[PDB]
Amino acid sequence: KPIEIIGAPFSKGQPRGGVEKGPAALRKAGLVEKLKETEYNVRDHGDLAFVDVPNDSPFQIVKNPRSVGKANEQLAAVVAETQKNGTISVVLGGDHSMAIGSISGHARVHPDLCVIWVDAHTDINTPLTTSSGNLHGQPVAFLLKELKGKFPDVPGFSWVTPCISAKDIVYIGLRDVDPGEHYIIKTLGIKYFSMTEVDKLGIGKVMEETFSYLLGRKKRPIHLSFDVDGLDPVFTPATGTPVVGGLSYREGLYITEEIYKTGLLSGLDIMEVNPTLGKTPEEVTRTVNTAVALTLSCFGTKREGNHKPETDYL
Amino acid sequence: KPIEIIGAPFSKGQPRGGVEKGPAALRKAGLVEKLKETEYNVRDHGDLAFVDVPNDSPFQIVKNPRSVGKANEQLAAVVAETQKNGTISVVLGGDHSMAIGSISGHARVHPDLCVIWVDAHTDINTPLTTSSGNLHGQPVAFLLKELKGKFPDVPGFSWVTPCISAKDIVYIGLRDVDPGEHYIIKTLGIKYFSMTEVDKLGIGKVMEETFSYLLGRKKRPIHLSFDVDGLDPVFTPATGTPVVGGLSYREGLYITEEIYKTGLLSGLDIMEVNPTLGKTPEEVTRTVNTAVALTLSCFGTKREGNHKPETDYL
Amino acid sequence: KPIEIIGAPFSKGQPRGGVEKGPAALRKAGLVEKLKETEYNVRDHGDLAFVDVPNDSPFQIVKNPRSVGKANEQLAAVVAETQKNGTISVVLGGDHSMAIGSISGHARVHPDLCVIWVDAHTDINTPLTTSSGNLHGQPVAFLLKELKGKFPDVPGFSWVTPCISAKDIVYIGLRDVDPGEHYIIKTLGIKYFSMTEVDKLGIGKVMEETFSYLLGRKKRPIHLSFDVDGLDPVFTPATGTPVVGGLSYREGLYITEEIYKTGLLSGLDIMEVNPTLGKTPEEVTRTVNTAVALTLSCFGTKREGNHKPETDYL
Ligand SMILES: N/C(=N\O)NC[C@H](N)C(=O)O
Ligand SMILES: N/C(=N\O)NC[C@H](N)C(=O)O
Ligand SMILES: N/C(=N\O)NC[C@H](N)C(=O)O
Ligand SMILES: [Mn+2]
Ligand SMILES: [Mn+2]
Ligand SMILES: [Mn+2]
Ligand SMILES: [Mn+2]
Ligand SMILES: [Mn+2]
Ligand SMILES: [Mn+2]
Repeated sequence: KPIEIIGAPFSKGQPRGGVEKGPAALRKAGLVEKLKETEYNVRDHGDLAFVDVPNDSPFQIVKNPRSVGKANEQLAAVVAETQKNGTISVVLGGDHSMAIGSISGHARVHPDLCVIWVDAHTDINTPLTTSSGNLHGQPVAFLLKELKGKFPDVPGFSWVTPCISAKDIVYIGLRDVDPGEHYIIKTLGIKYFSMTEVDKLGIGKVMEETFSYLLGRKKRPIHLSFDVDGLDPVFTPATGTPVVGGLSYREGLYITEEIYKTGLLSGLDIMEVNPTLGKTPEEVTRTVNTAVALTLSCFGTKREGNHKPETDYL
Repeated sequence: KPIEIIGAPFSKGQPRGGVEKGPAALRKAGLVEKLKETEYNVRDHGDLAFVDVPNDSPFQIVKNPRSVGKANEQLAAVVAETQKNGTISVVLGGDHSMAIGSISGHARVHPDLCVIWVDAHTDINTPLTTSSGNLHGQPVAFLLKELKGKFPDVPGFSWVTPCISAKDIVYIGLRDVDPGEHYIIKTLGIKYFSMTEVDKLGIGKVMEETFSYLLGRKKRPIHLSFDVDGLDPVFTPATGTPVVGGLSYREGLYITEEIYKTGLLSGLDIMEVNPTLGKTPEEVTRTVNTAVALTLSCFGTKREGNHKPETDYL
Repeated sequence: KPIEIIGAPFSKGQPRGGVEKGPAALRKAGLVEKLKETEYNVRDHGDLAFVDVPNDSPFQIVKNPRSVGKANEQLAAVVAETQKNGTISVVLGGDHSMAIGSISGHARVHPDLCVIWVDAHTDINTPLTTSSGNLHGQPVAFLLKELKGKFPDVPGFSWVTPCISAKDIVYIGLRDVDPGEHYIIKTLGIKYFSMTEVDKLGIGKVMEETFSYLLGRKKRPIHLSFDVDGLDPVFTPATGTPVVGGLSYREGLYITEEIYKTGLLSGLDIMEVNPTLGKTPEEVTRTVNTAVALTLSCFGTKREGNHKPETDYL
């Protein structure tokens, strides 16, 4: 199977500058070379060039709506094209707002896809329920069908078409959810596994459930949108919004090892890695390495080890 | 429901100076303001003034028996008064010796209450079985009925009346128990979940069992005495007696999240936070924030989020 | 039961200098005195003096084959002697290559012994499958019967006799296994619990299984070869080959507490503690203290506590 890496150096989804550098650090860490060592054909598409929308006035509270809307429109086009060609897309991004376009494009070719969102946050705030007009916290709100029309139209997002419903998304790693978002997830009946459920059940059972919930009836393409802040700050410190009590390194790789085994991974996003937020060079290296580790795990690398087929090492 | 915060700046329960500053730090961290943001009515009773007993000679090996006996007798009076008024008491303390009065006062109004003791220690040493006359390590010994008369009367504690039996107390987090204490818990048949049981079962099953054990037959008021050293030193470093291999921040909140859900929390003690034992300002901030976190969790804050009733955020 | 501590200050099993100092640090930490406080008879045999083989040319890729072959031949003799006298041997080592002699000696007196290998690595590379001639990574390859003759004879190891088969060894903590090793463990059908299995099952079930697997049919002597790098670098940082995502302190002690309970522990190795690899004095203290902790756990110390028999502490 073919893999296509698409760089999304975008940062207008949030305050902190630096996330746009995420793609370069991931590559510098050898992400592409390491991927080629797996059983997949790896093509690197390179980073997308985002045209800055001049005079991008804030829509009420939402900031840089046009720059964010246009950047995502371009990514969706690119992701649609590669999905079309039967490849698995891998979006290396800046902030999580780029999930709008990643999933949108993906849904265009695979409308029956389901989403597994690993994040300490629900990123389901609407333009009206946001304490900060930061779009990297409102991705899911633009994608959900049940949220269509529950908020004014935002400049730059008219091209967006609600592609997934509340029954096609599973959250894993919740621990910092705003009141509005919590009202929305409870009201819409969305399935989630906050840290309390991870502690209660154990990551093993959590994965078991998330899958029977999403794949039981029909087997369908899986889109994994991974917010690096889903892990505890001790593992992925160089991120804009760290939250203590996160998932551990082990649990993160478990998640990715299990998603790899289903053979259904069709889309992937590795977001919020901000190379400039590392208090020490080591904190950035730690974060980058872990993100690379998770990506490789999604594509075969097993902690129990790997060996090439048809090769007699004896 | 009403909540009453009662500060117990006492430190004669142990050798290390500083725990008496515990209450001030917890408040400085915004404990009271944050509590008010919950669905409970919050009233701060302020800190109690403890009259120092002059010429407090040590009873054999027990140190400051009179200062400790009188400080507790006073707290018990205060806690009994607030419980009487139908409020949930919250004791912010110095050392754990103050549990004698917290639980005693509580038991006066709710004689059928059960106790969940989160501690790396059993604190069940008797005046005769202590290697150190430190009273912060003998609280349970004064409260247990089965231990009544198994040790000489100590100056300043004649007012104490054994209010709970070995079947009404559950320990969680044990890992540093003295021989005498271990002889006592095994002999008395006390129920406990040391770290080995937490590892074996997982915190989820642990909570499940501690409730069927204490609540299976009758539903009764729950008293949670929380020794901060129950969590691992990596989480609550600023404490007088840290023990490696402790409960994690996640497990701590789980315990508190589950105790909140029962709707039975009737009394609470957040002890051993010693603001002066932090090797770095960060180590004290860490400890204080975690203690505050656990308290807020005991009263509703869920990691999955919370939203106000009757409010349509859309 | 008697315990015999045998120091193996050897370091030619790998490139990093310092592991030979492991035994001295372990003793300095009070390992011997603390052991004496247990219910076992403790005898310190002292450290062995290893005669350096001059002009020890590398066998193809394998380095210091003769120095390593002779050092182990001597240890095996010593371990055989003590096992003979009905004592439990405890090898405080440098690098893990010394497991060749520890287990070999042990097997001579107890041929039906089984092995539980806690390591982040499989240390089952053969002289032909190593990327470095480092012998600390090839111990199991010299001990396995199914690997006999699958590699050339190495200078200094002719005395070695394959004493255990693929069905008598269980690995716990795997996460860094080379392709050749992974081919070998899969091909030979060896039983293992890599970190993914630990995350999936939980350490509790893992131990349960390792025992029914190795002890289900017959009860036999247990040999525990503990590579300190089996625990996460956060716990045992002072080691030559640290690997993130390891077993936790808690899980380490669980393993040792469970092995103690079987009453079958017959041989033990506490390897790879390198006092010179600690970035800070604290990192070395941490590592040394944990290694001592695990050892004491193997011999009785329970986290729930301990009390001497026939003694009425009341
Ligand atoms: N970090 C983050 N999401 O990823 N924060 C979400 C928070 N609700 C906000 O609206 O800004
Ligand atoms: N820290 C602590 N309990 O909380 N230590 C208990 C120890 N048994 C002592 O008797 O002093
Ligand atoms: N550290 C370690 N084993 O313990 N490394 C094993 C690695 N296969 C090597 O062959 O050097
Ligand atoms: Mn996030
Ligand atoms: Mn996010
Ligand atoms: Mn304690
Ligand atoms: Mn205590
Ligand atoms: Mn190793
Ligand atoms: Mn090893």
